[PDB]
Amino acid sequence: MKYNTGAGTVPEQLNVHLVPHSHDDVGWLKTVDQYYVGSENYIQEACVENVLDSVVMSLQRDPNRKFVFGEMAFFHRWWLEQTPETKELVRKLVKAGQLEFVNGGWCMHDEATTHYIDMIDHTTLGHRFIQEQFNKIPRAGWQIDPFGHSAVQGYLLGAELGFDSVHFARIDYQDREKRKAEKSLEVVWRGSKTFGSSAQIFANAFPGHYGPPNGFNFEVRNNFVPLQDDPRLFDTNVEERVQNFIDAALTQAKITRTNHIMWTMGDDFQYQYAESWFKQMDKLIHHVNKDGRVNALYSTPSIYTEAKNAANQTWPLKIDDYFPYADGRNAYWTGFYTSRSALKDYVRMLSGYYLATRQLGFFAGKKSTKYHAFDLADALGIAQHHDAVSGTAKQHTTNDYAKRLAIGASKAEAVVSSSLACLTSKCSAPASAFSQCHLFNISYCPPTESSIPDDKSLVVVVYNPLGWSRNEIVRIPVNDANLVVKDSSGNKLEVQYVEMDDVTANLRSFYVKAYEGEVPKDADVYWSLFKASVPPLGWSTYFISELNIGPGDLKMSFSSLTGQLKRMYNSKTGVDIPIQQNYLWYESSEGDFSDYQASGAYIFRPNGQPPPHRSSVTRVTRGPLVDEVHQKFNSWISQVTRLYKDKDHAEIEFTIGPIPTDDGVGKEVITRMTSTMATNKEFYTDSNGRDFLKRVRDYREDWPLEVTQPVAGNYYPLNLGIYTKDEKSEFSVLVDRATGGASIKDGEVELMLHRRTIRDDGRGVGEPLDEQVCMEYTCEGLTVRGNYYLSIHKPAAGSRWRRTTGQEIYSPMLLAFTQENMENWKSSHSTKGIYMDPNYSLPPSVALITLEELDDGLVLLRLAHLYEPSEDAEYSTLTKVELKKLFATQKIEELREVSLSANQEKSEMKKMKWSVEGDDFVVELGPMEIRTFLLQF
Amino acid sequence: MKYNTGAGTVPEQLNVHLVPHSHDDVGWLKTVDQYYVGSENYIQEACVENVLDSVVMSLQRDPNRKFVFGEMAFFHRWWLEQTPETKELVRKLVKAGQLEFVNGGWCMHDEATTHYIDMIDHTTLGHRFIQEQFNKIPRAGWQIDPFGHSAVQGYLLGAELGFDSVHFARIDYQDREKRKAEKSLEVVWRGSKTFGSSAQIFANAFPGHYGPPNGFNFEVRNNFVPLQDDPRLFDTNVEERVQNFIDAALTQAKITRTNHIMWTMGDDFQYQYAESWFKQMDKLIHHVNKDGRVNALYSTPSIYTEAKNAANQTWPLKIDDYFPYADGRNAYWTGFYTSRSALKDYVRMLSGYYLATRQLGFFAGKKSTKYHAFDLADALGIAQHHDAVSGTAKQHTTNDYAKRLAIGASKAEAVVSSSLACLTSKQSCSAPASAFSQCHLFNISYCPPTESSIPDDKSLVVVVYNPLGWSRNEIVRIPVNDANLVVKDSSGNKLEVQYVEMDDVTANLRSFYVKAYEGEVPKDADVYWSLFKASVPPLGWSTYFISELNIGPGDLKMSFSSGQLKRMYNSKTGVDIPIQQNYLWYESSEGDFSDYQASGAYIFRPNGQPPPHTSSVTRVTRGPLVDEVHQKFNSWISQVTRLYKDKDHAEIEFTIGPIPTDDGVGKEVITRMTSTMATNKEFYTDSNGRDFLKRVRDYREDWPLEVTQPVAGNYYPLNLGIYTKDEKSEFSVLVDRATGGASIKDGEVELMLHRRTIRDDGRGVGEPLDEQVCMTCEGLTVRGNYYLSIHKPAAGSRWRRTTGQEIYSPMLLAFTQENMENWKSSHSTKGIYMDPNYSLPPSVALITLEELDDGLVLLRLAHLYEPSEDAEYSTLTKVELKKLFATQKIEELREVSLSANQEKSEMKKMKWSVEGDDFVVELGPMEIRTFLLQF
Ligand SMILES: *[C@@H]1O[C@H](CO)[C@@H](O[C@@H]2O[C@H](CO)[C@@H](O[C@@H]3O[C@H](CO[C@H]4O[C@H](CO[C@H]5O[C@H](CO)[C@@H](O)[C@H](O)[C@@H]5O[C@H]5O[C@H](CO)[C@@H](O)[C@H](O)[C@@H]5O)[C@@H](O)[C@H](O[C@H]5O[C@H](CO)[C@@H](O)[C@H](O)[C@@H]5O[C@H]5O[C@H](CO)[C@@H](O)[C@H](O)[C@@H]5O)[C@@H]4O)[C@@H](O)[C@H](O[C@H]4O[C@H](CO)[C@@H](O)[C@H](O)[C@@H]4O[C@H]4O[C@H](CO)[C@@H](O)[C@H](O)[C@@H]4O[C@H]4O[C@H](CO)[C@@H](O)[C@H](O)[C@@H]4O)[C@@H]3O)[C@H](O)[C@H]2NC(C)=O)[C@H](O)[C@H]1NC(C)=O
Ligand SMILES: *[C@@H]1O[C@H](CO)[C@@H](O[C@@H]2O[C@H](CO)[C@@H](O)[C@H](O)[C@H]2NC(C)=O)[C@H](O)[C@H]1NC(C)=O
Ligand SMILES: [Zn+2]
Ligand SMILES: [Zn+2]
Repeated sequence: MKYNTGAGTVPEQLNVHLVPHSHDDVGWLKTVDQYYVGSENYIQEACVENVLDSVVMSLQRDPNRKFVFGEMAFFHRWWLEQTPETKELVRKLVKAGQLEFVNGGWCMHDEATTHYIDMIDHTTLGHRFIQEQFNKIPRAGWQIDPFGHSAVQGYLLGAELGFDSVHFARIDYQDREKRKAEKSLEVVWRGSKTFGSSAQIFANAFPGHYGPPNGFNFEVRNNFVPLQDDPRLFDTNVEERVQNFIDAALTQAKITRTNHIMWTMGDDFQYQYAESWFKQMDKLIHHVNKDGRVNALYSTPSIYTEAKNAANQTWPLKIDDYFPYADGRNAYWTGFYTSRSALKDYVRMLSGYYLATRQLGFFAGKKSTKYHAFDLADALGIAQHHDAVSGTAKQHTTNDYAKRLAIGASKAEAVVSSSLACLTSKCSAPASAFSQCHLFNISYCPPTESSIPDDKSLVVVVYNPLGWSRNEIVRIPVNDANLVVKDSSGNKLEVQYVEMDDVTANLRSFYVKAYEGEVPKDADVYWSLFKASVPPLGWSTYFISELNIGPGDLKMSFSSLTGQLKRMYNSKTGVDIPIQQNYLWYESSEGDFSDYQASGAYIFRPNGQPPPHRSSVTRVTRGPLVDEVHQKFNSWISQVTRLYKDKDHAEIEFTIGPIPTDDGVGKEVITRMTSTMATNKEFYTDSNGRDFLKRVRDYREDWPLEVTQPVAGNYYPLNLGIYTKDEKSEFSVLVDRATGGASIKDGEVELMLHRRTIRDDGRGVGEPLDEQVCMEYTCEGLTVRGNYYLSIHKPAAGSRWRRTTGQEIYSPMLLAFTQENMENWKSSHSTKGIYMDPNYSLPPSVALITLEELDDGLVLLRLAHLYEPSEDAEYSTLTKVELKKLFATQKIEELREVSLSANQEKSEMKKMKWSVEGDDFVVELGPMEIRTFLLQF
Repeated sequence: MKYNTGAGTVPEQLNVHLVPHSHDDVGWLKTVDQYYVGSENYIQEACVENVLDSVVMSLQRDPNRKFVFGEMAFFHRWWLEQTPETKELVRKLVKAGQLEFVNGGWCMHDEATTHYIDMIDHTTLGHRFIQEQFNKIPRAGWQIDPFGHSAVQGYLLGAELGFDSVHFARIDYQDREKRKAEKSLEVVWRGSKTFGSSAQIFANAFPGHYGPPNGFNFEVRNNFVPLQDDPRLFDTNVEERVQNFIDAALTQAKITRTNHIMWTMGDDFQYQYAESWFKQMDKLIHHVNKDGRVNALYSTPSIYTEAKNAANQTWPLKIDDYFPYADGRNAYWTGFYTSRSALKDYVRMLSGYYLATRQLGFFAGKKSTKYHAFDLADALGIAQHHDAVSGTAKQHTTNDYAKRLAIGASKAEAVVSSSLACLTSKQSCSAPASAFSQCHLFNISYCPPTESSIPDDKSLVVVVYNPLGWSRNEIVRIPVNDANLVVKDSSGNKLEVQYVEMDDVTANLRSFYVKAYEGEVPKDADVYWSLFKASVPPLGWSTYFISELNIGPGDLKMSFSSGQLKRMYNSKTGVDIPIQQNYLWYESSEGDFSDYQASGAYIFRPNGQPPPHTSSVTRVTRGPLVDEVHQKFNSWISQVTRLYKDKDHAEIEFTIGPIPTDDGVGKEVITRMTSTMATNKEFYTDSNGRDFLKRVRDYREDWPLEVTQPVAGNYYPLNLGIYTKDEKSEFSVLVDRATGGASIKDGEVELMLHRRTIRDDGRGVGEPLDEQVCMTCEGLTVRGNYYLSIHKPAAGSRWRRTTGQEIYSPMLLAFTQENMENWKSSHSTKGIYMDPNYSLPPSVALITLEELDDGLVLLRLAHLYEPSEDAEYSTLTKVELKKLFATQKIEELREVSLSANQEKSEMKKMKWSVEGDDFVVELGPMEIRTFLLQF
């Protein structure tokens, strides 16, 4: 028989847009490559190679069929294995619109724990491949699975990508009930207070899930009811299946606006045998349309969106974001804002390093390796997946993520070392030219711990990947107490020696072996500190050879008894608050009689009894470069509070772990900073590191909140920081990794820093969050170390500290080490230098977030304005960058402004119109703008 | 990557022949149509449409890939749904050898409980379709799942089909161990004592199962190890999988002759997503061959056999058959020789009816409907499947089989009625199906056309059609309510009649079963049976008009006590044996301390207790047409022993059921005939109704039997009968349906007639054999006949063959009520389609006569006798086709292969080295000859 599969939409009927899809997690229960090749099916039945193999075969059979695919990490692995004939067929299918890419990033990223730079990076990696191979520009965002949604997702990784729509299944369960009653599941979303309706997007929250209606999952070997329409066979059932379809459509139509609804015909790793789905949908389209009561068609989320836009219809407005997400009264998905803190820091650390690596590679003329096997672009792109950096994957998968990142990091280190060798010489240089250290956090740096030969110095090359001037304390572990530090002009520098401590020494013994395989040499005896001063986008070289604290304007007071913070004050600016800082933990709920929901990798459900709260100072240190207060809170919680020279903030280094759980009680550890500030239930948290959103305790803008979790319901994901304010003071906290934050009482701010549960939370990963480090065999709970940064300012002056320090935290100095005689080094190498015009800086409002060599001589460049319109009187203004002065040693031959993911000419982007309820080479940038360019030299 | 998938065989290496396949049962746990469309997957995950869909897609991708498909019932359903473009692609794939048909019958038939006529019929149905669509002749037989194997399967449904080989997984578990040790899994099999090496076949018993080696099942969503050969991905494992492959190959090579082994790369309903399998096989062929230690290739069973034949090798000989089959110590698969007796009888009845239907349709010029939806050809072909007539399907599937047969039977009944109305009319086709009425529930006394009153001036007209090519006299026995009826022949003479009174057992059956079968309660049980002797020419009709203690009317006499049988003797021939007949039942094992195995639909495992025992005469009847003894053995077992006029045998009618199981004891019911004949552990049973094979109690020719089941291991499948003999007597028993039979003690013969168990036997059907009828449910009751006689040595074979054919092909009765003189005025009361006075020789049966498409007529003649059997009839003979078709003129005649897909003269045979080595149709013993005719 011939089936009428070419149906389109019809004006006077309900139209059911059938959208075939396969939700393909880039790692979760299995690793990425296991998901691809289909191995380890006893863990989960899933093979992406089958999905792409069989979808292509099924699309070829009938030109009216469609399918949407998203995750280029999988698509690219598949593409490279395909014959020239299959590639030709795919080009034909894509050109005809049978295979449409939605999202099109390397992965479907989490929106809570990801930084906007990494979001842009992997989205560009996928989009460039799609543009190059198929001359296609994705128009529909696909966020069907991520656990809540960010403002930046709507306007920046939505509107500004050129997407007309974004689609997602998960919103708060109370919000969903209201949105069904209001028919407000579909909205026009304006995620930027700054850009408003100029960066808006059609946002489609599905009624329930991203699967088909009940009885319309057609995966091979499932117990579905086939449509039997052959009269030569027993038990035809055409009428029954058509009525099944109509019934489900009419139910959806009652909670949806216009005469178009969308069915997401697919689920996790479905379409292993695509024809099993396409057979039934062929028959349903045919027989439903013969019946004619409703209308069915093969469709895509962009065809659906075009239909919704063409309807004469006015749409509800959405502002701000969809955080936090809860799918039940005791199930707030705010635990994963912190889950796997060590992986989250690893991602953030490598993201900064990768930004500097790409700068240096460009300046040194190194060629792109973005699509080579195991490149850092692949590993960091994968790491953005909504089970990866979010921390909601199985342990073995998580280990695989870190293995991939380590491989990419090792390749980046060689690029950085070889580029610095060419660039400082007065590119072919071997990676052996410089050594580098990434284990300063546990005091492990062989290049600086090693004895310096006679008539030689330790050469320290310091590279600054910011477009700003920067001074900064260099802090290296050494074994000689009588070292002299000279700058490049021969001046001896003021140094400070800091003694090794026992907490770090025990970390060093355990973790160096865990990471490298064997025990290191003795815990070095000192840290040597000195202040480096480095040009923007450039380097300097240094030669090394044989109760109250605060060396600058900011001061802290501590109890001499329970050595806890009591006060912060700035002498020069005259801000002064009594403030206490302590460590607590919530006990993880394991459920009860009325609700068995446990706390786990996704969900934070505390017991509801007050968080368990004998600290002592074990050291006070004073010196010209740092004042430090070592605090011991218990045997597994220790902290060093550091006030460094010329730093307008305190650096609070935490060390948490092993979290003891032999007592059978999960523990989720917070730092809490308590003041008497009249914060009036308000607190501010960032969106993917950009806009700050005003959060209000126990309040929701879009629905009348029923309070069920007075703590977990007030946690928000941080990637830059959290701040509060009253009439007199602004209290700001910046993080060094994705972190959950909240204000549970007025004047009080807390960060959740580490979590270990005994139970799984029943959302599919099947594992308690029980991170352990092992060795014969000596296993213990994981220990995390990091910094948070706190400061005080007068109203309207904290903004510039948050933006400036946030960028310095993101992009620290890079240190490169070698041992050579100073005289001979100076005679063969430039010791100070700049790739920009000498004496040029980017404006303090701007950051160079992308500088990267692509194929040919194409260079990708992105500049971001860091401030929102009312943040800083001086910096929240129009500014300019002189690209000629950015690129002093070269001459720009062509400049082309492009879309954020660089797959469109900027001037050719067009926007849909919506009716919404309630309605020289100098680059200018206004607040929050990001501009993207392709250059030729 | 490009994979090197085009490998052939290489001479100096072990060759692994990868044969992709999907074992698709034509009904079993789901119905045929559920298996096809993929519904009810909660019962079993299985969709044949996906198999053919995805296999065609995978073969199209790479011309070196191959796949073999068997069951045309499924292929034909799929074919009718395909587009022109898909049909052309299949034609290309078949023409290229990528898709090869193995077996090619409508199904893969059971070999135990099937009749050779039905095996030929469904096989011709599939082979004609394959030949017509693709111009292909299958060369490899495919019996991978049937539960043991028959002699007729080897020589007739193998060699005589033109197959060079036949392949199967199941043989006896003791026999398999010896064959592994002797490397005699593969043999040259000569299943015919008569034809020997002239009808031989290469028989390949697989090492264990028809699946892949462990770790080489690649079905979508299974937990196999994919071969990961991309170095851009983690965890490449090429070397490991190549070694996995080599290891499995070496193990099989240790028990196989030559440098060629075969992997059956598939299983039940596999290849739902074919590419999952072909991806792995592509990679294995490529990397195994790059490795070079062994050689792998896409192959088929016929390519494999060709390599076995080209090898320098002598092969062990196989004679006779592979029955019975056991897969373990207490697991003889001999229960299904009886299981579902009522379905087995239904199949056998409809087979004989369908033979007569095709005769009459040809004579009346009716058009062929063989490939029409729900035709009897489809229903009877499906019924031969190795879970269908064998009785080993689920109950719901079993009901579906019977539903389909009933649809086909209704269609054939209309063909028979319309055809007879045209053919008996004086001016001879337009006649309506309403012209005649017909009755198929005589067994429960239900025949409205004869029970109803006859109007005045009218007679009950009885047309009697005889589908045998022999003259036949037989007793017509119809249920009537009038005691003063007269029966006149066509000349007007009154015939001798005998009235038999209704009995309570049959009346109790009638009320229940008519309502069950027809949906409505019938009128009062009829008061009498009217009996008269009819005499009909061969392939012709006669017309009759109806209006207003020692027994035996003939030579054969039987003695009973005043109620058990005690003696049979024939005064005229001089045979005389004391013989007792009784009913017993084995108690079904439910497992014991040594072995959990239970008796079930497949496996007969009796309890180890001796069979419990049952008795009184309820009626003795004497008359000129029949003497009868009615016997009640218990409340659920009764019998009528009947000695009819001019019948050289007694006809024993059994009625068994409901078998009571509320006591928790399953029961397997036998009739046992006990004599003092010195049978010396020997007894003879037929092969699919044809050759008789000599069975020896507790003895196996091919291996030294370790006796573990002294009863179940001696059961054999019957489709014609069982007999014994000594120096003085020959004792013969003929069945009316597939039945299990045995001789457990010398001079003793038993039939298993009905079985009801409380447990399943753990071979996959998941159901106790617990048949019930409902409206109110009770265990199923079966009624039927077995036939016994006694003869001098060397003259019982004549009775076996003659009576066997008469049982298979009884008269057809057609009724109408009209005035006798009026009927004779517009109808011929006598007729014959052959020449007047022409008869087929007594040794020959017309087993096929049917109109095909266009003017094409298919004819088959069988010589019924083996060389040893009858001095007069085991001889060369001839049929004159000009006299066979008196009414017509032969324009064209071609002799063809048995399944009519090859010209006979063009068939070629492989040569093997075997250890130990006018239109007149002549027929030698056991020959079957097949012709295509045009008129
Ligand atoms: C003696 O001899 C004989 C010979 O002759 C033998 O044998 C027998 O025979 C007979 C005849 O004669 C037969 O009968 C037949 O049968 C068939 C079959 O049956 C079976 O099956 C069925 C079906 O089944 C199915 O279905 C159901 C429902 O659903 C179920 O249940 C089952 O299970 C199955 O299922 C499956 O399949 C399906 C598909 O197919 C699917 O769907 C599903 O899912 C699954 O899978 C059934 O039903 C039945 O049952 C019944 O019966 C029984 C007994 O047998 C009982 O037990 C039961 O209970 C029942 O009964 C009840 O019910 C009913 C009904 O309601 C009532 O009536 C009663 O009363 C009671 O209550 C069985 O099981 C059949 O088919 C047939 O039938 C037919 O025919 C009649 C007359 O003849 C009538 O009545 C009916 O109705 C029918 O009709 C139809 O068809 C025809 C043709 O055939 C035509 O013509 C007509 O027209 C009609 O049609 C049309 O219409 C319809 C209506 O509806 C429709 O359907 C359509 O569409 C068309 O259009 C008959 O019955 C028998 O079988 C035999 N047997 C054996 C065992 O085989 C004997 O045996 C002897 N006896 C001594 C020896 O004793
Ligand atoms: C099969 O193999 C046998 C074993 O070698 C071959 O027989 C040998 O071949 C020649 C005779 O043709 C002589 O050199 C040997 O005396 C033979 N030996 C035996 C034991 O026969 C045989 O030629 C091969 N081919 C065939 C068709 O038999
Ligand atoms: Zn997901
Ligand atoms: Zn089978």
